[PDB]
Amino acid sequence: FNLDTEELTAFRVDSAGFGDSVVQYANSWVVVGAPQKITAANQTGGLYQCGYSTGACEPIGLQVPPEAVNMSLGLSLASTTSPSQLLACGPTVHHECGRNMYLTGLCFLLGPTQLTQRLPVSRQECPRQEQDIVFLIDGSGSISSRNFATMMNFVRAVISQFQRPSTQFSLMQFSNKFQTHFTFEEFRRSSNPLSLLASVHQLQGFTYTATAIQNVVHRLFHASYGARRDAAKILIVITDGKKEGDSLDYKDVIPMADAAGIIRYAIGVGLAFQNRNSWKELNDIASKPSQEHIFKVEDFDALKDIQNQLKEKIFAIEGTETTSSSSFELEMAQEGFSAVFTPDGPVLGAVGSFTWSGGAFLYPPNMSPTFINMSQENVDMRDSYLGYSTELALWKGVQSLVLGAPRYQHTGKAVIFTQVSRQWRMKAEVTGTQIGSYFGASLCSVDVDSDGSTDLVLIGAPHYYEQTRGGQVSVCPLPRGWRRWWCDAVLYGEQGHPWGRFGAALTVLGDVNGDKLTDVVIGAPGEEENRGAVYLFHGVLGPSISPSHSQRIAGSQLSSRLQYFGQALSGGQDLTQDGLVDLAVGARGQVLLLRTRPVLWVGVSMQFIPAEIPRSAFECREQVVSEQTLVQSNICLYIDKRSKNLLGSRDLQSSVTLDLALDPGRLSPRATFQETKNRSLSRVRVLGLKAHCENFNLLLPSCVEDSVTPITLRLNFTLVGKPLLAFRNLRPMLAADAQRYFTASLPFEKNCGADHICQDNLGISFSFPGLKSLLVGSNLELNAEVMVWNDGEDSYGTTITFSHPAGLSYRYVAEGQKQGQLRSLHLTCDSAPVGSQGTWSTSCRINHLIFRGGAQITFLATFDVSPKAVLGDRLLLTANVSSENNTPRTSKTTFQLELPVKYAVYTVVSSHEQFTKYLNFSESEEKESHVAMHRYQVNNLGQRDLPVSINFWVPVELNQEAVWMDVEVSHPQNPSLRCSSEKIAPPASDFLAHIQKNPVLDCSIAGCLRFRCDVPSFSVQEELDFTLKGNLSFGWVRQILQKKVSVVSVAEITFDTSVYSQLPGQEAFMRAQTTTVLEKYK
Amino acid sequence: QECTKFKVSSCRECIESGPGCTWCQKLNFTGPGDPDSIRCDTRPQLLMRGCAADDIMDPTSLAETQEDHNGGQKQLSPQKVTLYLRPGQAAAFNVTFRRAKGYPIDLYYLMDLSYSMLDDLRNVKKLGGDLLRALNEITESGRIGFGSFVDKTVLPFVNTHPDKLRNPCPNKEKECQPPFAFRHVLKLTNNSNQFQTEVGKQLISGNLDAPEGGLDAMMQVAACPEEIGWRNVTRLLVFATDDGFHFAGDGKLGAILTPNDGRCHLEDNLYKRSNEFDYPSVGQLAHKLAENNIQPIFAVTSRMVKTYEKLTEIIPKSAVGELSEDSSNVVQLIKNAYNKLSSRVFLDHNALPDTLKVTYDSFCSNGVTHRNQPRGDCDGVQINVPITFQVKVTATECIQEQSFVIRALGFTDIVTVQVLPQCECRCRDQSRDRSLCHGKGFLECGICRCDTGYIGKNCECQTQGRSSQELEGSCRKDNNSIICSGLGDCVCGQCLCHTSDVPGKLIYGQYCECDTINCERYNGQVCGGPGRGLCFCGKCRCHPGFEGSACQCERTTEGCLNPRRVECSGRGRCRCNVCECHSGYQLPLCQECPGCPSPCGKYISCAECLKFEKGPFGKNCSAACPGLQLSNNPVKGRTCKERDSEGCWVAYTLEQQDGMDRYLIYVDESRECV
Ligand SMILES: *[C@@H]1O[C@H](CO)[C@@H](O[C@@H]2O[C@H](CO)[C@@H](O[C@@H]3O[C@H](CO[C@H]4O[C@H](CO)[C@@H](O)[C@H](O)[C@@H]4O)[C@@H](O)[C@H](O[C@H]4O[C@H](CO)[C@@H](O)[C@H](O)[C@@H]4O)[C@@H]3O)[C@H](O)[C@H]2NC(C)=O)[C@H](O)[C@H]1NC(C)=O
Ligand SMILES: *[C@@H]1O[C@H](CO)[C@@H](O[C@@H]2O[C@H](CO)[C@@H](O)[C@H](O)[C@H]2NC(C)=O)[C@H](O)[C@H]1NC(C)=O
Ligand SMILES: *[C@@H]1O[C@H](CO)[C@@H](O[C@@H]2O[C@H](CO)[C@@H](O)[C@H](O)[C@H]2NC(C)=O)[C@H](O)[C@H]1NC(C)=O
Ligand SMILES: *[C@@H]1O[C@H](CO)[C@@H](O)[C@H](O)[C@H]1NC(C)=O
Ligand SMILES: *[C@@H]1O[C@H](CO)[C@@H](O)[C@H](O)[C@H]1NC(C)=O
Ligand SMILES: *[C@@H]1O[C@H](CO)[C@@H](O)[C@H](O)[C@H]1NC(C)=O
Ligand SMILES: [Ca+2]
Ligand SMILES: [Ca+2]
Ligand SMILES: [Ca+2]
Ligand SMILES: [Ca+2]
Ligand SMILES: [Mg+2]
Repeated sequence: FNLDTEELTAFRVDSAGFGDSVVQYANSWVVVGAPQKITAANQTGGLYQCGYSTGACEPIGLQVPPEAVNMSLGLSLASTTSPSQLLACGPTVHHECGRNMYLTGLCFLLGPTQLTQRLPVSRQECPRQEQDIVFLIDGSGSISSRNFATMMNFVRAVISQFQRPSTQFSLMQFSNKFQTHFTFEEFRRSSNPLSLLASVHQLQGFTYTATAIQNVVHRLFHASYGARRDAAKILIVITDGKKEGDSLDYKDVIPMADAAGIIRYAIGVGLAFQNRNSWKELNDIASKPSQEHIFKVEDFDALKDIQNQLKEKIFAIEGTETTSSSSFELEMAQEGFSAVFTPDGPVLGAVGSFTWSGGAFLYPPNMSPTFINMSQENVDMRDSYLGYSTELALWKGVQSLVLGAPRYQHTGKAVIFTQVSRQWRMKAEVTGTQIGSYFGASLCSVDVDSDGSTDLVLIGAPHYYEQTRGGQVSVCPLPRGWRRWWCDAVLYGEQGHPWGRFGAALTVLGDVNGDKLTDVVIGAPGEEENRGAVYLFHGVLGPSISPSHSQRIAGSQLSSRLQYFGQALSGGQDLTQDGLVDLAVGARGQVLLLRTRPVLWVGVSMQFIPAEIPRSAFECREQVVSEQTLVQSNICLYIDKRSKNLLGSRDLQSSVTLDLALDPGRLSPRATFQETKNRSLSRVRVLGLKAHCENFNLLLPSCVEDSVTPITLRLNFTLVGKPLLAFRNLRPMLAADAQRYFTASLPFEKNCGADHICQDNLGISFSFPGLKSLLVGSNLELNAEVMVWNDGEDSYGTTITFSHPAGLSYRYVAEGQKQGQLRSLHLTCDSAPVGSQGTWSTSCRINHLIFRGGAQITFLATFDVSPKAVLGDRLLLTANVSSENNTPRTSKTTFQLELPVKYAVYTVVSSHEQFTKYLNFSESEEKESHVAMHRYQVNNLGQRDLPVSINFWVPVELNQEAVWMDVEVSHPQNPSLRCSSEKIAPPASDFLAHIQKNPVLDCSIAGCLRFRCDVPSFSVQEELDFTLKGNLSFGWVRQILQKKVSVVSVAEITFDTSVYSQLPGQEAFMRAQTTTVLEKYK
Repeated sequence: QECTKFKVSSCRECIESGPGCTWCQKLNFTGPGDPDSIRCDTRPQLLMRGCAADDIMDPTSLAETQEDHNGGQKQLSPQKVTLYLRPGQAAAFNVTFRRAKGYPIDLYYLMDLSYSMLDDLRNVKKLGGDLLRALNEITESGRIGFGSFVDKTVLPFVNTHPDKLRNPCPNKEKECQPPFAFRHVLKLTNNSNQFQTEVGKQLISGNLDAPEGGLDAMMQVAACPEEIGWRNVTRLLVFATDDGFHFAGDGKLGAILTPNDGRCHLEDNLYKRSNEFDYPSVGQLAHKLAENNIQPIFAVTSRMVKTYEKLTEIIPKSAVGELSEDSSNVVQLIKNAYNKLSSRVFLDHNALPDTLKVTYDSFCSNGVTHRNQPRGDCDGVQINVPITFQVKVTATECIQEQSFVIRALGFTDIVTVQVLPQCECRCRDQSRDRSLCHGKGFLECGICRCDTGYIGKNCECQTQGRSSQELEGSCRKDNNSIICSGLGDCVCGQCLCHTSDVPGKLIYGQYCECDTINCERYNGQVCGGPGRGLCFCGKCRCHPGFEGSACQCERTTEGCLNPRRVECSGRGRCRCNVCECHSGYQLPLCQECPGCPSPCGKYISCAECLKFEKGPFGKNCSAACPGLQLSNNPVKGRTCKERDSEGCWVAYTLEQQDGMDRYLIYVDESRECV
C-alpha cells in the first residue's frame, strides 16, 4: 500500500520495442530491453542502461557477431546478486543452413568483469545429414563399350553434386560375377575418389540383376566395409535388360533390404522396358511408391538430362516409416528465451527441443554445461514450450529449477526439477485447470518470510476464465517429498475485469511494509481499455497469499498516454539509494520506477491519573460554587517496529498532529481541556522511537446528569508536515491496520447507596469442555467456557481479561440462531502485548449492560491457535476479573490452569516395490540362499525435526526350524546407525489350523525378531530409507505341510507418544507390510 | 417469517431491512412510550399485536409480461419483462422457448491446407453438390463459403527464407502455393458448382511447427464482413485439421508482442497483418465469435478428438467429430451437427452490474427436472417441443433504474428486460397534518420525520436539553440494563444512539445495542470486507453467493469439482471449495494417496482374467473384478509389474479413477516364464 504515485522517475526512450522487458541490474542501474531496435540488416535490437542520478538512458556497448542475425536481443533478461552479473538474450538467432534456416539463440554476460559470451558461442553449426549411396551398374555384354564410359561418366557426375563426408559412395558392377571396385572406406580415405571411377573396366557376360542387389546390401552396407551405421541407405541401379539366368528371385531379396531401410531407385535404357514383361522389374527393384523412384530412358547420352532431375529426389530424403513425420532436435530451440541464475552457474531455457518438448541448458564454472529435458520415455509433452519461463527455487538443501509449459496437452502444465547427485530427475508437476488457460506463462519463487528458503511458487495464466476473463495467477507452495505437490494450498488471485491479461509477469518485491511478510507485484497490461495495470499482495504465514490486494496502480495514474504497461517487471533492489527497495515496471515506449514510501506505525498508552472520580464533584450542590474538579489524563506515543528503516535520521524525528476529544458521540460534553477550554484540543508534538508522554488538564463540572457511563477520550493522530532534515525520506506514512482512533475510559464512583460502602466482590472460574490433549495442528480453535460470580455490590462496566502465550488470540464467536444455557452476549475485546518476553493480555469488557446481585453468568470465548505455536511443553492461562470501578484493594482474584501441550507431526512409511515375491516350482531339495529383500521407505511431511525409532518384525525360528537366518538391516545413503535386536515367542496356539485359514505367516505363529533402529533427529522432508535382507531357508517349508505359503514382515515407526503425536485423528501410514511368497512344488 | 431491524426511521428504512420485513401505518399504534421501530416487524407479528391487515404496507416483487404481437420475435417469449424488484426478494418470470424451424443456413469450410491434408483436398476438392443436397431437407436456399488457413508466415512457425519459401512442398514440389495463413477463396454464394471448381484450383502449402495457427484465421473471418459478407440469419463454421492449434502467448516466439485487436484488415482477401500481430487468446472467441452468432463444428482426426473435446466444455455450441484421415465422412458431420447443435438451448445474459445476481431453472423435455443454475443447458430438445426456464432475479440494495438483456447464445433475438428499483412506499404528504409533529416536521405512514433540529415521535422534543423519570422506561431493554445500553442518550422515551466518525462504525437500535463493526472477522476484514459480506449486530449478512459465520466459507460454488464433474473424486465433502479427502488421499480433488501400498496383490487374479484368459479363479470375473475397464491404450501412472497364476511376470500399468475401487488397466501383451 506504499507505492509512490507522484514523485517517480520516468525513462521514455523511443526505440521501437523499448521497455518491453526489464530487470534489476547491480543495484546502481536498471537494464531495459528493445528486441525490435533495428540494427544493420534485419539483425539485433540493443540494450540500454539507465541511472537514477540523471534521468537519461545511455546505449550499452556490444560486440554483436555477424553470425547472430535477427536475434532481436533484450527480449529475455535476467540478473543475479551473488556477485552482480547480468544476462541478455537474442532468442531468434538465424543461421542459414541452405535449404532452411533455424533459430538458435545467443546470450551475453556482462558486469564488473570480463564480457563473456555464452552459449558459449560455438556458432551453432547446421545439421549434418549422413547418406551412404551405392551405385549399382549392369555390365552385361549387351551394353556397348561406348555406352559404358558414358554411363560411368554419368555416375561420377551424380557423385560430384554431393559433398562429403556428409555423403558417401560405393560402386559395384554385376554381370555374371560381382566386383566391388571400391568400398565406403576407400572413398572417405582416398583424397581423389573419382580416381577409382575411371579405373574400372566393363565386364560383359551374363545378367543376374537381383543377385547383385543382395551382394550389394549384405557387404557394402556393412559397418565393416565403412558404410556408416546410423545412416540413410540409398541404392541406385542402371540396367538395360531384365534378369535372365538370375538364379535368384526378387521374392527373397527385396524384403530383407527394406529391413535395413534402403530407398531403391531405378534407371533403365532400351524402351523394351515399356513392354509389359520388362516394366515390373523397375517397380519390384525400386522401393514404394514405384512412380517416384524411377526415371527410365531410351538413350544413354541423354541419361544426363535426368542428371539434372536426380538432383532432388535424393536430397529430399528425410525419413519414410511413420508416413514422413517431422522430428527435430535443437535447430529451433531459441535457447535463452527465458533465463535465471543459480549458485552453480546460469541457466537458459530451450523450447524446440526434439518434438518441441523443451528443457534448459545449465552452465557450470567453465566446466562443460549440462541439460535437462524430460527423456523420450515421456511420450507426452509434445509442443508445450517447456522452459518458456524459468525460475530458481533455492532451499536449505540443494537448488531446484522450474520450467513453464503453457501448452501441455494444449492446456498448460508446470514442472519442477531437482538435480540430485548423479540423477537430475523430476520432483513433481501439476496440470493446468483449463484449455488455453496457458497455465505456465509466468513463474516466481517467493519467500513469505525471510528465512532464505524459497517457501512457495507463483504461476501465470493471463488467458483464463469461467465467466470473467480477467486472468489468473496461481499460488503453489513447495512441499518436500517428491511425487506429491499441489498448486492448491488454496488460492489464486484475479480481478473483476475481462480481457485483462492478469499474470503476464511478476516479481518478488520483498519486505516493503515491514511486517516481516514479503510482498509481491503482478502485471496486467490488458486492464481497462487495453490500458496497463499492476497489483500488490502480501503474504500471511507460510504457504499463502492474501486474495484481497492493497493497491492497484493502473494506467489511469496520469500516465498521460501509454497503452499496455506492466508487460514485465522486476524489483527488490535499492537503486535510488533512498533506503528501501524499488520497483521497475516496463511499458510500451517508456519504463517507470516506483519507490516504496517508509511505513512506520506506532503504539500508544492512555491513562487517567485520578483512576476514577471520588464522588466529590459528583451530585454537587447549590449553595456556593462550582469547584470544578481537575482530572489529569496522560497519553504517550512511541514507535517500535523499525527493522527496515534502521536507527538514525527519519526512523526517529517525525512531528505529529494530536486531536483529543471527550464524549464525542453525544451533544453533551462531560468535560473540557483547560489549555483551550474546549471539549477537545489539538497540538503538534515531536515523536521518537523513545516514548513521548504528556498529561493534559481536564475540568469536570461539579454537577452532572449521567455518571454511570464513563467519559471517553479518544485521539485522532497522523503525521503532519513531513519535513525531516534532508528530503531523503520525503513522505512517511502509516500502515493498513492503523487504529488511529484510540480511546480510554474514565469511570465514576457509582452511588451504591446513601451508605453501605460499595464492596467489589467478584470471582471467576473457567474450563475447557471436551478438550483432549491439545496438539498443535488439530484443535485449532480453543473453546473456553468461563463462568463468573458477583457476590458483592453491582459491577457495571465489569471487565474480564486473560493472560496467554503469543500463540493465540481471541476471535468473536457470533453464535445464534437459537441455542444455549450459554452466551448471549455482546462484548468488546482488545488484544495487546504485555509481559517482558512472550505472554500478553486480551481484555474483554462486557460492553453494554449490568452485572447485578449474586447473579452468575456464563459466556464462551474462543482462541485461535497457530499451527506453528511457539510455547513451552505446557501452556498456562489466567483470568483477571473486576468491576468498572477498577480494583481498589489487595489480593487479586485471578484464576489459572496449566495444560500439557503436544505437537502435530505427519509420519508415513511405505513398502518399496523392490520386494522379493519369488515363488517358483523348482523345489527338489532344502537349500538356503535366495535371500529376500524387504525395502522400506519412510518420510515425514510434518513441520518439525523430531527424534524417532523405527521398529521391525521379521520371522525366523519356527519350532527350532529356522525360517530365514542371519537377517540384518542395511542403511544405505545414510550414516551407520545403531539398531537393536530381540527374539520373542508368540502365543503358541495351534498353528496347524491357524495358517490353514490363511497361508500368511505373521509373527504370531513363528518366533519373530524385533529390530529397534533409533534415529537422532528425523529432520522434516528427510526420506531416510533403508532395507533388510537375509538368506531365506527352504527347510521350514515342509514343517507345516502345505504349499504356496507366504511370510510377512511388519514395519512400524514409533516416537514419544508424549510431546509429539500424529495429526489427522489416526493414520496407520506408520505401519507398512511386505508379504513374500514361498510357493515351490514337486 | 424473518426480519431483523436495521436503523428504522421511516417505512422505507423498514423495507431496506429484508424480504420478510413489513410496516404498519395505523396511527395510535405506539404506546405511551414505545419505540417507532416497533411498527416494523413480520406480517404475522403485526396481526398478533393488533395492526390491521390493510395497514400492512408490503412491497413485494412481481413481473410485467408485455407480450408482443407476432413476428416481434419467434420462439423466445416473453419479449419484454418489466420487473419491479424489491431488494432481498426474488422476482420470478418464466421463459417459453419452442424452436420452430430451420432458418436460412450459412456454412463456412475452414480447411487447413497442409501436406498432410493432401488426400483430404482430393477427396473433398469438389463434393458440394451433396452439401446442398444434405441442406435440401431441413433448410432451403442457404449459403456456402470457403476459407483456407495454414500458419503464421514468419518463423518459428515456418522457415521464412529461403526459396523453400517460394517452394515449401516436401520432395514432390507439385507447384504448391506460397506459405500463407488465411486466404478467403470463396464468398457466401448461392451457386454450388462454381464453389467446388474455385476450390480445387488452389493446392496445399506447408509449414515447420507441427500444430497449426488456425486460431488467427478464426477471428479474421468473423471480424469484418464489410469485405467478406455474411447472412443476417444463421452462421455455422467447421474446423478441419489433422494438427494442433496455437493461441496467444506463442507469438512472443516470432518477436511479436502486439496482442489481438479483434478486427481483420485485409486488402486482397488475404491476411498481411497476422505477422505484425499476435494470436487470438483461447477465450477471445467464445466472446467475439458468439457475438456474431457463429459456431464452429470440430471435425478432425481421432488423434486430436479428445483435445477439442476439452475445448467443447469451454466454448458454447460446438460438437466433436472423429473422422478418418481422408475427410470422406465429412458430410456426416452435419447430420451430427444439428443433432446436438440445434439441441443446446442457451439462455445467458449481458454482464450485469455487481449490484445484481441472476439465476435460472430448467425443465428439459425428456425427464429432467432441474432447479437453480445459470445457463439453460438442455441437450435433449430439438424441433417443435417447448421448454421452461424460470428466471429469478434478485438484488442486494435499492438499485437505480436500469436495463439488461437475456439472449440465447447463438441467436439474434434480444429480450430487453427492464428493471425497476421497487422500494419506496407512497402513502401521504405534508398537506395532511402539519398539526401533529407540532408543525416542525412532516408525516409519512403514521410516524413523523422531524427536521434536522427537532426529534421525538411527535417532533415535540428538541435535540437540546431534555429528560424525564420513567420516560427511561422503554429506554432500557430490561430492569437490569444500563440506559440506552450506553453509547446513546435517551430523549422522550426512546434513545438517540451516539455517532462515531470511524469508518464503518455505526450504533443503532431502540436501546442502541447493535453496531456494524463488532462481528466475526475474516482475512483481517469485517465480515469479509465490503466485498464479501456485511456486519449487523454480531451476525454477518453475506452478499449473494457467500455463506458462513463470517462469509468464511466464502463461496457457495464448487471448485471441488474436477473435469469429471464429481466432487472431490473418491471421498471428501466439498466445504468452502475444499475437499476433505478420506484416508491419505491428498489435495486438491482427492485422487492420489501417495502413502498408499499401491496394491497389486489380489489384482493379478483379475488381470489375467481380462486381458489374458487364464481362468477367473475364485468364481468368474466382471464380478470379482469391478476394475471394469481395460482400455486398449498406453494409460499410465501406477506402473505395476508382478507375476501371474503360474510363473510368468505379467506387466501392466494401473490408472485409478474417481471413486472407491474403480480402475483402468492395460495389461502388456507379453509374459516371462524364464
Ligand atoms: C532428451 O530428449 C530426447 C528426445 O526427447 C531423448 O530421447 C532422444 O530421442 C531421439 C529420438 O529421435 C533419439 O534419437 C537419436 O537419433 C540420432 C540420429 O538420428 C537417428 O535416428 C533417426 C530415427 O531413427 C534415424 O532416422 C536417423 O537415420 C538416425 O539413425 C542417433 O545418433 C542418436 O544416438 C543413438 O546412437 C548413437 C550413436 O552415436 C549412440 O551414441 C546413442 O547412445 C544413441 O543410441 C539417437 O538414436 C535419441 O536416442 C534420444 N536420446 C537419448 C539420450 O536416448 C533423450 O534421451 C533426452 N536426453 C537425455 C540426455 O536424457
Ligand atoms: C530485411 O528483410 C525485409 C523483408 O523480410 C526487408 O523489407 C522489405 O522487404 C521487401 C520484400 O522482400 C523488399 O522488396 C523491400 O525492399 C524491403 N524494404 C526495404 C526498405 O528495403 C528489409 O528491407 C530488410 N532489412 C534490411 C536492412 O536488410
Ligand atoms: C482527526 O479526525 C477528524 C475527523 O475525522 C478530522 O476532521 C475532519 O473532519 C471532516 C468531517 O467533519 C472529515 O471529512 C475530514 O476527513 C477530517 N479531516 C480532514 C480535513 O481530512 C481531523 O482533521 C483529524 N485531526 C487531525 C488534524 O489530525
Ligand atoms: C471550540 O468548540 C467548538 C465546538 O465544540 C469547536 O468547533 C471549535 O473547534 C473549538 N475551538 C477551539 C479553539 O478549540
Ligand atoms: C490482569 O493481568 C495482567 C497481567 O499483566 C495485569 O496487568 C492486570 O493488572 C491484571 N488485572 C487485574 C487488575 O487483576
Ligand atoms: C413457471 O413455470 C413453472 C413450472 O411450469 C410454474 O410452476 C410457475 O408457476 C411458472 N411461473 C410463472 C411466473 O408463471
Ligand atoms: Ca521462504
Ligand atoms: Ca513486509
Ligand atoms: Ca530506493
Ligand atoms: Ca489427409
Ligand atoms: Mg544387358
